[PDB]
Amino acid sequence: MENFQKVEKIGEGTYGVVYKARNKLTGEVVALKKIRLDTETEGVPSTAIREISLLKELNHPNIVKLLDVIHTENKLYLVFEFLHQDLKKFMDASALTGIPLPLIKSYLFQLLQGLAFCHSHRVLHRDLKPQNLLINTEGAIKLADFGLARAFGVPVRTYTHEVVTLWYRAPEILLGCKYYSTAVDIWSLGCIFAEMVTRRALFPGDSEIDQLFRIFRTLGTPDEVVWPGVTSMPDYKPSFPKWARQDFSKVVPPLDEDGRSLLSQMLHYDPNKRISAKAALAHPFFQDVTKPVPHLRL
Amino acid sequence: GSPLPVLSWANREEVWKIMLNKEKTYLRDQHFLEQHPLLQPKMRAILLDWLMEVCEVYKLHRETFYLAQDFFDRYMATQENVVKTLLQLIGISSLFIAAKLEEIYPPKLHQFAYVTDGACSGDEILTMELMIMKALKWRLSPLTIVSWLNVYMQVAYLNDLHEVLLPQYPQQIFIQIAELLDLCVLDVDCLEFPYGILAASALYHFSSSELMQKVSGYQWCDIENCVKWMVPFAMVIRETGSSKLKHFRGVADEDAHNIQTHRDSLDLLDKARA
Ligand SMILES: CC1(NC(=O)O[C@@H]2CC[C@H](c3cc(NC(=O)CCc4cccnc4)n[nH]3)C2)CC1
Repeated sequence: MENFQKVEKIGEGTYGVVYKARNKLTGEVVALKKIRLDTETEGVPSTAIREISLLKELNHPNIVKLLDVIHTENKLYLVFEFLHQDLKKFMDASALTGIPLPLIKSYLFQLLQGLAFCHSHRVLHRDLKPQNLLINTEGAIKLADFGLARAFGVPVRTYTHEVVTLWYRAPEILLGCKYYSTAVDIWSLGCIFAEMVTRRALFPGDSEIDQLFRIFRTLGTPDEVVWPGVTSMPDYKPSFPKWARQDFSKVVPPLDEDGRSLLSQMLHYDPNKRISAKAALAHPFFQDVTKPVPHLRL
Repeated sequence: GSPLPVLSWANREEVWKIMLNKEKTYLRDQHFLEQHPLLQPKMRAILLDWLMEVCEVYKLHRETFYLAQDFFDRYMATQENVVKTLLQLIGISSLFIAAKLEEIYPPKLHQFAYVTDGACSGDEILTMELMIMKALKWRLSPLTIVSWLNVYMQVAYLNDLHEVLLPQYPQQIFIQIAELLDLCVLDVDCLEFPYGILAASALYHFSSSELMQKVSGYQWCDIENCVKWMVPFAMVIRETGSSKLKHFRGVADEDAHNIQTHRDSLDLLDKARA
C-alpha cells in the first residue's frame, strides 16, 4: 500500500473516509476509501462487501471504476477512479448562467447508458442524487457510490424499505410498496433531469408526507386510472388532497417538446409504465445524439 | 436458447447473456478435494448440512446458504492441504459473508461464534472472512443453484402480462424441488454440472422435459447426463414423499418458501449411492 501519497481529503460520510491520492512515480491520481477494520465489530461492513463485489462486475465507461482492494494493518483500502467534481457542485456553479442544453442532454444520455448497464446486469443503484454523479474535465459523467446498491433476482422479493434520499425517492417507495426494482432509479434520474433544467430541486421535501405532497402538487394526485392499485397501497390515505397536474410548460420552461415527453415518461406514477433506461436512450430527445442500430428480426 | 420473455427494462437476450456469461467467470471443480488429501467428500456433506440447520434456526434465506456453499467450494479450490478442524471455521465464515450480503437484518458476529459451541472465536471468523474474500478475488456475486430455480419457477407460471420481476408461483412445489436440490448439493460430484443445469434437472424430475425446456432454454441433451446422475436422489425423495410448506414466526407467508429448511437428509444421501 505504498507509492500512494494522500493529497486532499474528499470527505467523510455514509460511504466512509475518502481521500485523494497521487501515485508519485506515474503521476496517476486515484480516490482512496479507507475502512478502519479495528472499529468494525461485524468485520467488513455489509455495504462494503456489496459495493466491492458489484463494482468488480460492473465495468462501464459511465461507472466510477473500482481499481483495487488492498488490505493491510487492520485497514481496508478501496482504490477508485478519480473525478474532480460532483454534479451538485457543478449545478451550483452553473446556477446563474444555467447548464447549456447540449450538455444537459449529453449528461442525461451518459447517465441513462450507465443505468441501462446496471439494470441489464440486474443491479439497482437506489441512491441516484447529484452528489453521487461525478464529472471529469473531458465531458463525461459517471455513477458513483454503490454502497446502497443491490442485485435483484428474477423474480425479485421484498427488499430494504425507505431507500433513496428523500428528494429523489420514487412515489411507490413513499407509499410503502412491497416489491420494487429498476423503476426507482429512473424516477431519480427524472428528478435530476429537471433539476439540471430548472437549476433547483424538483421535489425538495422535508418529510415523507411532505415529499409525497410536493409530488402530488406537480404531477397531480394519482388515482386508479393513472396508477392501478394506488388506492390499496399501505401508506395511501383517502384524505389526500386533490391537486391538478401542472402543465410541463411551467414545470420545465426551458425544455422543448421532446424534453417534456421524456421527463413525463421518467416521472410516470405507475412503475410498470415508467420508461426504462434502455427505452429512454431511444427517445426522440436523443435522436440527434445517437443513431439507431439495425435490429435483427430473429 | 433463452426462456425469458420480452423485458421492458432491457433487451431480453442481453440480460440472459449476462447471466450465462457470469457462469463462465465462476468456475467449479468437482475434484477440488484432491488438493486436500486428508479430507473426505462426506465431511463436506456433514458441513453443508450443518449450515442448513444453522440457517433454519436463524431463519436465513435459501439464497444465503447456497452463497455460503459456493463460497466454500470456490475457496477450497484455491487452497491446498486443509485439516478437519479448520472446516467449521471456513463454513461458518462463508455463511457470515453470505448473511451480510443477502439478509436485511443479518445476525451479529457473536451469534455466528455462538453456534460453533465455542470452537470459533468472533475474531477467528473475522480473520477467516477476510481470507475467503481475498482468495476469491472478491468475486462474491454468483448465480446460486437456488437462484436458478427461482427463475425457472417464474417463467413456468407466466401469463400474457410477461411481468417477470413480480413473483408468482406455488410455494408448495418450490420447496419440493428445493428439497431435491438440497440433497444433491451434499454430494461433491454435482459440481461437474453447471448450477443452471442442476436446477433444471431437479425441476424436470417434478414435471416434464417440455416444461423444463420452456423455462430453462436447455435442450434435453444438455441435462440428460445430469438427470441420469440425479436419478438416485430423485427417487429417495419420491420414496419418502414431498415435504410440506412451513410457517416461520416473524416471516410473512408470502416469503415462507424462501426460508432455508432442514431435515435429517444425511441418511437420505447414503441411499443414493447405489
Ligand atoms: C465521495 C462520494 N461517494 C462515493 O462513494 O464515491 C466513490 C468513493 C470515492 C470515488 C471517487 C470520488 C471522486 N470525486 C469526488 O468525490 C468530488 C469531490 C472532491 C473534493 C476535493 C477534491 N477532489 C474532489 N472521484 N472518485 C468513488 C461521491 C460522493
